[PDB]
Amino acid sequence: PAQDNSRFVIRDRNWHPKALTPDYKTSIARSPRQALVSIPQSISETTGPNFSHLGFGAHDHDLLLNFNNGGLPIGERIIVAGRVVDQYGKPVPNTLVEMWQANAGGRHRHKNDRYLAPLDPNFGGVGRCLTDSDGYYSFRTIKPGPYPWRNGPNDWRPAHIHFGISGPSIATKLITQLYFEGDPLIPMCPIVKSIANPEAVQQLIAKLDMNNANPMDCLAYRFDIVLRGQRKTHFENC
Amino acid sequence: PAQDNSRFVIRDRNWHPKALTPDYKTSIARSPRQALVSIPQSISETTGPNFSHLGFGAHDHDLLLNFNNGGLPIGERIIVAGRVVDQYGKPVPNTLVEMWQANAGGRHRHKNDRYLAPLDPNFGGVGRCLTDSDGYYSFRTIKPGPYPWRNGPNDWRPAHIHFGISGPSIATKLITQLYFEGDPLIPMCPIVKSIANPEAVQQLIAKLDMNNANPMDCLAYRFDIVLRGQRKTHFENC
Amino acid sequence: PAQDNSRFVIRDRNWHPKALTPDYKTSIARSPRQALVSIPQSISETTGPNFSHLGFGAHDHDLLLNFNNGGLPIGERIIVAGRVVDQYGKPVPNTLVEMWQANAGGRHRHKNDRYLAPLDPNFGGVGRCLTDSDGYYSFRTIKPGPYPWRNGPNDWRPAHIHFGISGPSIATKLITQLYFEGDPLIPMCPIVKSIANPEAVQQLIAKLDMNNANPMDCLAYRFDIVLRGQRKTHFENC
Amino acid sequence: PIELLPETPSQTAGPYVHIGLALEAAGNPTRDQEIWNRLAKPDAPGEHILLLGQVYDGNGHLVRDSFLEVWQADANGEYQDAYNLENAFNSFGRTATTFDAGEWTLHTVKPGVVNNAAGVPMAPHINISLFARGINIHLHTRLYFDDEAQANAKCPVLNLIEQPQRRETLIAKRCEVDGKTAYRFDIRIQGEGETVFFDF
Amino acid sequence: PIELLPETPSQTAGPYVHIGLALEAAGNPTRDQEIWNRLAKPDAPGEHILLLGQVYDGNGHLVRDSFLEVWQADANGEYQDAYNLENAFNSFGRTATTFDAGEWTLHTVKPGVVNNAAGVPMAPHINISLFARGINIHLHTRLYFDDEAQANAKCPVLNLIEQPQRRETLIAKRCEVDGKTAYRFDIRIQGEGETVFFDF
Amino acid sequence: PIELLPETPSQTAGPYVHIGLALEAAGNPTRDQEIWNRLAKPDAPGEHILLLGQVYDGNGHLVRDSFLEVWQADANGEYQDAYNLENAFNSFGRTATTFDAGEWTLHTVKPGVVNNAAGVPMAPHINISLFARGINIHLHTRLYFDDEAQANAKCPVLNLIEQPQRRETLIAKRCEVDGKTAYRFDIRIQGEGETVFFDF
Amino acid sequence: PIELLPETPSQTAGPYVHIGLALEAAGNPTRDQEIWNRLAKPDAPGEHILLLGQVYDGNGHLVRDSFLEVWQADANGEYQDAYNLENAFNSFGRTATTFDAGEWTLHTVKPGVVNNAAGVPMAPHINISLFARGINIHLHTRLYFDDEAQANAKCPVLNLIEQPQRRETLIAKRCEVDGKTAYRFDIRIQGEGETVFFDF
Ligand SMILES: [Fe+3]
Ligand SMILES: [Fe+3]
Ligand SMILES: [Fe+3]
Ligand SMILES: [Fe+3]
Repeated sequence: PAQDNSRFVIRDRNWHPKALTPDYKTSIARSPRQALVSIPQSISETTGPNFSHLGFGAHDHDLLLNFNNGGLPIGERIIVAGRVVDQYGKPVPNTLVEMWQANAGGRHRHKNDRYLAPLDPNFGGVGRCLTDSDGYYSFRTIKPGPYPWRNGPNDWRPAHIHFGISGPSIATKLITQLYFEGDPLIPMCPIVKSIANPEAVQQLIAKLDMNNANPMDCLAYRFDIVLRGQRKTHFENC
Repeated sequence: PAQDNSRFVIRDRNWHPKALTPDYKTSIARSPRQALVSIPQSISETTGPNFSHLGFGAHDHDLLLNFNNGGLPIGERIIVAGRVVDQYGKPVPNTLVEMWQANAGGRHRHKNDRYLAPLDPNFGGVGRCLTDSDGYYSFRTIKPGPYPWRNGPNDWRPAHIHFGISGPSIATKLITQLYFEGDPLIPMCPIVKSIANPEAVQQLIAKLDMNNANPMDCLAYRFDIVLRGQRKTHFENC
Repeated sequence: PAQDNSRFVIRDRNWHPKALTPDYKTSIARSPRQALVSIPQSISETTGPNFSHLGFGAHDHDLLLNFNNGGLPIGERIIVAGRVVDQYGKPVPNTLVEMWQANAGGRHRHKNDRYLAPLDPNFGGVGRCLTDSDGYYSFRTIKPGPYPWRNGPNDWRPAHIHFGISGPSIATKLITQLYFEGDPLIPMCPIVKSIANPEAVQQLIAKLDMNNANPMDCLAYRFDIVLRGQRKTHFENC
Repeated sequence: PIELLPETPSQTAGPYVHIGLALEAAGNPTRDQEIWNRLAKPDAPGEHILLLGQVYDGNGHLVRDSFLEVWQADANGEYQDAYNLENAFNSFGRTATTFDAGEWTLHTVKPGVVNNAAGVPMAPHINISLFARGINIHLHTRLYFDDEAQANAKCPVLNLIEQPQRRETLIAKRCEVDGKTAYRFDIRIQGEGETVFFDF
Repeated sequence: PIELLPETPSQTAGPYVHIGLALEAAGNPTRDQEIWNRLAKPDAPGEHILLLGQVYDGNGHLVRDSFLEVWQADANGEYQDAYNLENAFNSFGRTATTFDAGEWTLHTVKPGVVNNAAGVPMAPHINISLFARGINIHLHTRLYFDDEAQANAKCPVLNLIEQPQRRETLIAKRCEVDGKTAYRFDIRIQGEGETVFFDF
Repeated sequence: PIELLPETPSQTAGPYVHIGLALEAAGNPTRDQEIWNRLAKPDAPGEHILLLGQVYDGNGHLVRDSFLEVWQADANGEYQDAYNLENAFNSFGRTATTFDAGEWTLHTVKPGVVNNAAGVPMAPHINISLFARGINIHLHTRLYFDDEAQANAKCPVLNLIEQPQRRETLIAKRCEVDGKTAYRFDIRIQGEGETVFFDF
Repeated sequence: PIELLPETPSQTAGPYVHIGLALEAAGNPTRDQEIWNRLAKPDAPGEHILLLGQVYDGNGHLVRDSFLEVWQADANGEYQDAYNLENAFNSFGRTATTFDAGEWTLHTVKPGVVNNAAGVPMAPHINISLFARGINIHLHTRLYFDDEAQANAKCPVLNLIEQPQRRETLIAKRCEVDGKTAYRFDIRIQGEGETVFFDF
């Protein structure tokens, strides 16, 4: 069983996007109008599952091969890798990292995607992996294409991949999106603009990583995710 | 038959790339060591074919359909359009514009391309079109992927499409390459760096054009090409 | 036997000196006119000698004493020390560092040095050492003086000491020269000026390190060396 | 003041969350091992319950693309953190509501009691995180049980909510689905009867 | 001084130039109408010739990925600028050298004579533009004929080249291929015997 | 993009490279232990050979202040990394051309076969790095054997070179010197016949 | 990206919108020619109808200083663009709610069917633009008919609205006023029952 020996740095809700960001339409009816109630951290919040024993398949992190129907996906081969650390800079080992995305052309393999771009018969779109002892993770995939959506009349999502990260506790779990360095769609996307401070937008742009690329094969991008800092409890109930 | 009534502005060979740019390897054995001899312009240089009567097929400018093998190419649907003008800003009507490129993943449909990324069964890679009365041209295609090549050890070409443009005379014909706005591969490519002045590099970056995009369908980029200015002859042989 | 588990970051041939640098006269006939052929890294390029069992004398890093004809060399007694890391900032333990330099006068103990500054009978000019578990190396020596050379009619090399560093492979082996903080000859030498970016030059300048000096005995300089980055192989032949 | 590295910012989970987190549900083939809605296997200790709810938006309409993560103590009141598809009890699970399923369901045992940091017991509760399109950062809530009125009346977390009618929104209603004991927890995101959401 | 808009910069045509300009040659299916190497059809007026050459680099090796565009007057010395695949003569054509073909060939008639801007006649010449990988901006040259020595000796363009041995490089050599009259124009890009290149 | 710390820039070894690195060839006393030109003690496995060559500059003059380091597999295709002066065989060694010795030599064994990163065998080669005054960053080459013609035609490395003639410059011609099997391998730095140099 | 000149920004029409645009309803003398609420002269083709409605604010109070412009196809599904006061039918017209007339009206004909950009028929609708004090940029809506239930279920436009209840706010309820066929279409700007407004 898990022990309450930890506390997590309180979230900066001005750094993160707000609930109501009206330019992102769906958020109008999907956000609480009352205030969040603040609660002290107990063992219900500071513990969270550990996924070390989860049975991972050999290509779980390898989107070029995990779906495969006698073939290779079409599109830019890329490795996306990085490191998971907390706010104090400590690595976060054996953490679950999940990701999903569209194909090269912007189509998602899901019933609700009605978009004209076709499905790629050799591409699924999901991956998972556990971070190593040093907090490193990595996947290989194809760079997604941008896509249109019904928000405003000619709104287009920039290329991105979605990410989920568990971390040490349920207080640390996060879902986010990586974007790619230099995409002129970035500054225009209302979901991206839901983040008020531009330095926070920056933290989501995965940067081109030539030192990690495989010469004559695939490019690489680096994306480092930082989770709430974890500290030991001190002076509590005196 | 064509008449000698025109002169063309002399080329700025410092604006254009030089012949010998050693970081681009092949250029070492492919460039003249003697100087270009300078010749006055005669009718041999100031006339050039007109392609108005060339028999264009219906999808010649439409790379989403011109190859087609019961299908749609995979990758970012884009319209690339622009205008052809001379250095004085005059439009260049009924000009031949040709282009070619790789597929979404960086593979060229040509025997010499040994690259691991696969061929897309619904994609060819060539297009042509004649500019309208106002100098406008346009095509529709998929955004090419970047690709590796044997120059240096981990050199990658940025996404581009090649362009040829005839113009009014053989003195105006040009072959160039369009790159896409914000591609972090641009500043690193030795072929791009063969152009010494950064303002000349800029003239090759096709910019994201949201006003020209088809909502819920395809994005657009704009690329305007400027050919040598054409003037009427004045005070010649007195 | 050695195993091919590593890959080395590609060198930047725009940061290092070019092979042809005309002011450095001797490079004109000693440089390839053809382009370097890139090859993929294999076990032949990724392994290298390990000098852990070579048997160093007790005084091989000590130039004040390793030549000794019952006397101390004349000149500024200095300790030169530093650390060898890779481009990821990882120390490089147990590597061989070798160095050679002239005497306090600019004379080298070699038959071709016909310079009028005399030999110092207690000074040889060579050392070698192995870095430690943490990447540290160290020497005791006398500050070399500048000497003239037959390049331009009044050229003088700044004081320098030569270093050869093996690293983990032959892909990392490197020969460089360390220069001394504020020597006004540095910006004037064609051999230094063969390095085009001045920041790259800045990395060759050893800094006076008072924290490491021995009071009443000898000054110290600090020189750290950065060897090509080493990473594990990932996603190779899938 | 002292600044740490800032936290990567949250982004909505979007309409396609199921493709990476609820595979069956996006109507896609699964992997050998998935994190899903059965927290307890039939031979696990405690009282077996079935939970279900529906998710509402501000206009009183169903939210059919939501995805929920839950965290709970077992029956003797301990957090089983080592996830394993062989264990009889996992404290963690995941469920979703789909265009097909307007409703989520979770097969678990009623949790035991745990103390807060100060040593005071809390009433039985499931911790819940909610994600969906239009939600930029996920929401935190607690599901409590209606037949645990005495423990609920003294819980030091429920008491942090100022207004009493607001504490009610957190209380799942005992009911019966296929004659098997169940609790209904409906979530109202916004509006009249908005569910309380937390921050910690 | 007065500045006009600057000219889009040139970029190499690259190794894959054939995919967009010499379709057959990239070994790809063609379109109904292509700009190729037959400038004259068998019933066109003038003397029919066949030209061919090879392209060399600085090391004496063949350039097998080159692409050439040519422009020439017909037999009565007029530039037919209206391109049409039905005309008996087009003044423009295009040819390439391939890994298969180390050599380019062009089926045309010997051109007539044209005057320069000053009224002085030029010797018969084909105008040539060359493109290939490693060439950043294309090269300009003129192909002259060796059996037109008198006209060549007075051409006001050949005379602009200072050194006489350099004028030679521009002179195609009369020969016979399949017993049909031919001229050989080899191009040396760099080195010993470098072909003269122009700027205008 | 992602930027790493820069590598320390290279500098020429200079004319006095010998004093730090070929103590004998500078005519200075040696130390107990030196890295030199004897890779193979005479009782090591494999076929014993003697290598020699000359190094020319672009004017065809001898470079007599040059320094060479070598790396090669033993006779079984294994790279022996632990350098030790007591092993029968070491995979590293150093050699030099002097004002006296215009020629360099090395005593070793023909290397057996190694595979490349894709598992494809390369032909027997010795890796060579060449440093001298006038060379700002050392030059990498490979020495291959003329009696290995077949393995040489299939080599993934020798086949990365476009031009067949340029492959010939990495090929050492077999000879004999005092009844002992020898290969001559001359290096031309620049010019007619330039040896091929590599980047990796 | 590519940047165009900006559109001039919108501003509220304000309380006195009537004086520039509903001269009669401001109680000011008119001009010979006014754009008004009679689209159909009584002898035009199609089914003649009377439209009316009220406009509420978010507090449920009547908006009595409001101005409406309309655009609709004739009875054959054709948009008549040349405005002329002599045509039997015009596709444009204007109407207003006053301190006196809390209600607006329009005399016209039920519009026939038009296709959308993909060739798919939309159900009969009238496009409405609503301006008043307190509205910074006018609001676009569409008026559809309750007796056209089938065409309404297949409309590509009414089907772009996610929630079925919200489609009902664009539906005008058929009634009769003095023996003449009438539809009531009320607009709720804000709040309970808010009419749907569009962007295009
Ligand atoms: Fe998405
Ligand atoms: Fe290309
Ligand atoms: Fe020196
Ligand atoms: Fe006003």
